[PDB]
Amino acid sequence: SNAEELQALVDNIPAAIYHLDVSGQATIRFRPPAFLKTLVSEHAGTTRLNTLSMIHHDDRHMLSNAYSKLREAKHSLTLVYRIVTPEGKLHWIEDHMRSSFSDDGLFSGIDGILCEVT
Amino acid sequence: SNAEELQALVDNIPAAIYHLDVSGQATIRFRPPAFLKTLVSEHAGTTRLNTLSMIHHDDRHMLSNAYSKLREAKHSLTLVYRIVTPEGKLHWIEDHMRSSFSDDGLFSGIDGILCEVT
Repeated sequence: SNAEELQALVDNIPAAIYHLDVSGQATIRFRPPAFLKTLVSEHAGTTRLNTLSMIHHDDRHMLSNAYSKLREAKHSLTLVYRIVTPEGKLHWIEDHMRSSFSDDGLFSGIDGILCEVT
Repeated sequence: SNAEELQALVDNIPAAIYHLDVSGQATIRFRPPAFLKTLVSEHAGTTRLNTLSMIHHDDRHMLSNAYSKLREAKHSLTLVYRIVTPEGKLHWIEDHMRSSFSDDGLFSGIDGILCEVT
């Protein structure tokens, strides 16, 4: 898939941006893709993805339909939808999703890889 | 440079791994390169790079010499050195470093990009 390809590619690059401060402390710098720079939040020392509140209104029923499908069965799907940001920028998203389940057949969340289409 | 090339490449990939939990909360997953998996620490919700304590003993004077150079002048340098991990694994590192300074001509730390050589 257009997006799986991409990440299989990030996973092979053995590179890491770091910053070393004056006191000798090296901290790894993690940057989301540029377009995502403004679309994420800090919470509990973890990066949040605010992208779901941004789905274009005409793309919402589709997306939600896909969620129901994944919630009830172990699927992989690829979705394309638009998002509109706070600052009115429009982006086409390719979003690959994989459903997951607990040992007990319980739904345990979704693992995704998303990219901008251009 | 061997490593600058690499990251210029990560910076262009508009892909992001995320996890969406059962309560609707999407968190971006940040993974260091595999070899680095075991070589980083969690601290203050930020990832630490424990790689400097691992420099091979025969590579230490060199590296430290480079630090003195960067500390006194805005330089970019590329260093290659070995590290030995807790579990005795040996890795060749290419490490590109850029010196930085405060408005007042004060040394303000080092910005680097490092990769495994193979």
